[PDB]
Amino acid sequence: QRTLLISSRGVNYRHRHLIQDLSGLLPHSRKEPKLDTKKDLQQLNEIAELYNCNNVLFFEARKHQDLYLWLSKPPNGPTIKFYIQNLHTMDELNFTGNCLKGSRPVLSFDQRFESSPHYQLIKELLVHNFGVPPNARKSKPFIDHVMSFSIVDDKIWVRTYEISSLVEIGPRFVMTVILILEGSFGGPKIYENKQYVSPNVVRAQIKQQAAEEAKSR
Amino acid sequence: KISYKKGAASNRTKFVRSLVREIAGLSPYERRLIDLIRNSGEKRARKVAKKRLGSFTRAKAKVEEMNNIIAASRRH
Amino acid sequence: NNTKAMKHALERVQLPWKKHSFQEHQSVTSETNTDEHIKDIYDDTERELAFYKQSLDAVLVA
Amino acid sequence: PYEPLIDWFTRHEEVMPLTAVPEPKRRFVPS
Amino acid sequence: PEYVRVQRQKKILSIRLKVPPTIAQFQYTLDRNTAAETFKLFNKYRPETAAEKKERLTKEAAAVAEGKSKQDASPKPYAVKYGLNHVVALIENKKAKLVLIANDVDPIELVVFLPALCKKMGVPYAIVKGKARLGTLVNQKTSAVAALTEVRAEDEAALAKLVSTIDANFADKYDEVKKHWGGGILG
Amino acid sequence: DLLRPVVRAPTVKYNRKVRAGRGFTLAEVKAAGLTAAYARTIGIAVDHRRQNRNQEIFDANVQRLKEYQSKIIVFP
Amino acid sequence: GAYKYLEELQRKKQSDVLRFLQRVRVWEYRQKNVIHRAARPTRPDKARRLGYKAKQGFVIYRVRVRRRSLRATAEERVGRRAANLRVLNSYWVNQDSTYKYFEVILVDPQHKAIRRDARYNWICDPVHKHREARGLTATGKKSRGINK
RNA sequence: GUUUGACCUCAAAUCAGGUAGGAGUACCCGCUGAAAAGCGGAGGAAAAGAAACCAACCGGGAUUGCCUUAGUAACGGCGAGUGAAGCGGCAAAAGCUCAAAUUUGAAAUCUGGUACGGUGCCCGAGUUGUAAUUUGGAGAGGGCAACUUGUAAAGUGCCUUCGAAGAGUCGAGUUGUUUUGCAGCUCUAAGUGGGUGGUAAAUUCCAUCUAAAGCUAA
Repeated sequence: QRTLLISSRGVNYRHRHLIQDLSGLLPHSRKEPKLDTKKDLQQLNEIAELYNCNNVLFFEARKHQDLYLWLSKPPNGPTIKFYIQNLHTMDELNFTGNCLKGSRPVLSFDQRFESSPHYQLIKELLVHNFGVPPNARKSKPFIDHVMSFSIVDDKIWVRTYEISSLVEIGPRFVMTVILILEGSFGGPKIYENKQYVSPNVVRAQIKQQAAEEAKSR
Repeated sequence: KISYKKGAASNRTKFVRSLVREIAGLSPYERRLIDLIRNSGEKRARKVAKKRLGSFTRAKAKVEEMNNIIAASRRH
Repeated sequence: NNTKAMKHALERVQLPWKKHSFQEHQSVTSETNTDEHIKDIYDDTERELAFYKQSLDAVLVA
Repeated sequence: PYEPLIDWFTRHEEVMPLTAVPEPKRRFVPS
Repeated sequence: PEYVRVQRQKKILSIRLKVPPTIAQFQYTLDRNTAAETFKLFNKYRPETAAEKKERLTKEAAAVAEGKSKQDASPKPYAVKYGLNHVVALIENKKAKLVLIANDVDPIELVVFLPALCKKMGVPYAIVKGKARLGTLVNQKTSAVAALTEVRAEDEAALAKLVSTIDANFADKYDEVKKHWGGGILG
Repeated sequence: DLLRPVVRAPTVKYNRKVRAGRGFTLAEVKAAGLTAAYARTIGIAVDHRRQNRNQEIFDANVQRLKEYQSKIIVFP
Repeated sequence: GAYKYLEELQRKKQSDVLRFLQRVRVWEYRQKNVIHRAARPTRPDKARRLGYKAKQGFVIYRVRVRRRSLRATAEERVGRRAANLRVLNSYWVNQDSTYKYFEVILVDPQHKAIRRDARYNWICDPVHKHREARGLTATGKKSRGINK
C-alpha cells in the first residue's frame, strides 16, 4: 500500500519532530504540507485519490496541546479516531541509536486483539498502516527495526527498538482510542469507547469545581 | 450585527474582476496550468497547482476558475 | 449496530495471509505484567524483548 | 512562448449600467 | 545631462521589448483630419474660464445690486468634461456621448482600463494623442481625458456623424491590431 | 464625573455581581427619547460597541436615565 | 471614481501588464540616483489610502534600497536627507534582485497650507518630528508589533 | 511649417520666504549589543490609545497607571529557578479623521505677491482632484409632516430606490534569530470573503471581529 501523513495548523516543535520521525519510519508514507481546515476532512480522500494511497493519516493539533489522529482508508469504510499522550522526541538520551531509513518493519501485539472486535479492527488497520511492501527504499538491509503495541488498561503503549539484546530507538507513544465511524471520513458513528475522557471535559470539571467553591465561599 | 463587507459580491465587483482578469492575461504558471490540464487531466493539474500554492482549497479554487476560463474561451 | 459494521470493516480489511511474516508479526497471548508503582515502561521492555527475540528466531528460521 | 489574447468576455455587451444610483436633485435645479 | 540621456533612452527599450497588447492600443490613434474636426467641435464647447466665470458673477451680482434689481432664470451651461474620476463617473451611467483619451500619461495605469471599459459599455471612445492639447481646450495644463455628455441641437447631427466616423476609423481599422502584441523589435 | 450605566458582570466568579459600566448603547438612549450626540452634551456616557442583551439591566438603566433627566436643569 | 480600477489592477501584479510596467520602471529608476523626487505618485490609490493629498506641502521621493526592515530603513534614509520634511508614510512600488524600490510621502510643516487646513496641522507639532526614527510609522509599529 | 507654439522633464540663480544640524539628555521611544557601553529622536512628559479585543458568562467594552489575580498558569539537563494573563476594586476618563460611488446646474479649494489677521486685484498650485458631505454606531438621494436652533445650515417620523473600501498583502515552503513573534529568499490568493476561538446526538453547529492606513488630552 501507499500512505499519507497529514498535520494541522497547530504546531509545537516537540510535537513536530514526531511527524518527521514517523515519515522517516514509513517510506511509502508521504509528508504533504499541513492542511488549513481541522474540520473539513472529506477533501483528504481526494488528496489520496490524487496520490493513490490506500490509507491516509491526519493529525489534529488543537490549542497546541491536544493531539488527535485519524487513520482511514480513503475510498473505504474504516475510520478510527485516537488520542495521543506522553510523547518523547529523538533529541534525548533515551534512544542512543539511529537506523537506515526504510528497512521492513517487524511488529508485535502485547495484547489479544481477538476477543474485542473493535480492538481487532484497530489491530488490522494498524497492520495495514505499518505494513511496508517491497517498494520501500533501503529495504534490502534488515536493521532489526521492530515495533510493539500494548494495551495497558485501554491505552496502547506503542514502542520501537533495535538490537545492541536491544536498545530503544524511536518515538514513545501512549495512545488512547476515542471512536470509530463509518465511511472514508464521514460515514455515521458506529462505536465509541466511553472510558475515554477528553481534556476539554477535564478543564471543564476543574472550572466547574472552582465556580462551585466560589459560590459556596 | 453583520458588517456590510460580509453581505455578498456586488454586480459591480464581479464585473470589475472579470474585466481585470481579461485585460491581465495569464501568468506563465497559469499558461502552464492550462496546457497541463488539456494534456494530463485535472488530477495532475490540481497536483501542480497545489505545489505552486500552499494549501488545497486555493488549489481547487484555481482549477475551477481556470476550467471556467477554458470553457468560456473554447466554446465562446 | 456495533459488531455488524465491525464485520463490515473486517471484510474491508485487505490483509491476506498469502505471504507469511511479510507483515512480519508475532502476537502475544497474555498482557504485560504492569504494577502501577513499578516503572511500567521497564515492565514492558523485557516482554517485548522476549517477543522480538522470538520474531528474530522466526525470521532466521523462515 | 507568446500567443495572442482571446477576447472571449469583451464580445458580450451589457445593455445596462453597473450601478443604479438615484439621480440627485441638484443636477436639475440652478446651482 | 542625465535626464536628456534618460528620456532619449526612454521609448527605446519599450519598443525594444514586447509591450503588452493592452498597450500599443495607444499610438494607434485618430488620423489628422478627424482629430482636427474633433477639436473644432470641442472649441465651441470650451468650459468657462475662472476669469470669465468671475466676470459673469460680478455682472450678475451688480445686476442684483440695483434697487430695482433684475431677477431672471437662465438655461443650463454646455461644456466638455475632463476630470478623470468624473469622466469615469459619467461612464457607468451612461452619459458620455464621446470620450477622448490621451496616450502619453506617465502613470499609464490610470488609463489602461478606459478603452476596454468604453468598449464593453459601448461609449464611443477615441484615443487622442497628446494630453497637453486636451489641457489647452479645457483651461488646464493637462487633462489626459475629455468626456462630453450634453450637446446643443445645433451640433447634435455633427456629434452623431462624428460618432459614426470614429466608429469607422478606429473601431474597425485597429481592432485586429489592438488584438496583437506590439513592439519587440530592437533599437 | 459623567454618569454611567449600571452593568452586569461577566464570568462565573462574579456572575452575581453588578458593576459600573462605560456607556449604555445607541438603542437605549434612543429609548430614552434623546440622541446620543445630544446626550453627550448633557454628560451621559455612551458606548457603541456594547450590545444590550439582558432585559432587566436594560430596564434598570432606562429608569436610571429617566431619573437623571428629571434631576437636571439645563441652562440655554 | 477611477481609483477603484487602480486598486484592483494593482491587485494583479504578476500579470503581463503590471510586470511589464515593473520591468520598465525598475530600469528607468536604475538610471536615476539612490534617492530622488517624483513629480507625482506612481500608485496614487495607495498614496491616498495612506493619506496623500495633491497640493503644495506634499513631497514624493522615490528611494532605492539594497536587498531592521527594508521599508523602515528606506524611510529613515529620507528622514535624514529631508530633515525639514516630516515623513508621513511609505509604500512598495517596485523591486529588483539587487534593490527594492519604495515611494515615501513627506509633508512640510512650514507651508501655510499644511499649517492651516486643520485636518493636517497635527503633524506640525514638534513631537511628530522624525517618526521614522522612533518607529512611529506604519512599518515602525508593525515591526514593534503593537496591536490588540 | 526648415517656422512657431503647446506640454513634460531638467538645470541655473548673491531671486523671495522659510526650514535641518549643535549642547544637554534624570524620565521616554527605536537600532545595535557584550562581559552595561554605543547610536539615532523628541517632549514636558513620551509611548500607547478607540478592538481583524477579552471571553464562554445572566457576558464585558479605547489606552494608560496602582492593589489583587500571583509567586498561580505556563516554562525550565521540569535543575539553577524563570515567570504571565482574563476578570474584579481604584485613579482618570474622550472621542474622532481619511481612503470607496460626480458638484458637474459652473475648483465651489489654497500658497505667494501687491494696495489698504481680514478684504480686493494678480500670479500661480490643482481635475494624474483642492473644497462641501459620508467613516458602518452607518450613510446618501429625494418627498411628507411638523417642529427646534438668507428661498440660510442642522435634528426627528414614514414610502421607494440605492447603499463603495486598505494585495508582494492574508496565507504557504525554506533559512537565520527569538520565546510564539520577528527578518530574509521561492510562491502567492478569495468576497453570502477572510481571521481567531469553541463544538458533534458529526456531509456539524453556532460564537466573535473586519487586518494589510491615520490622529487623539488625563
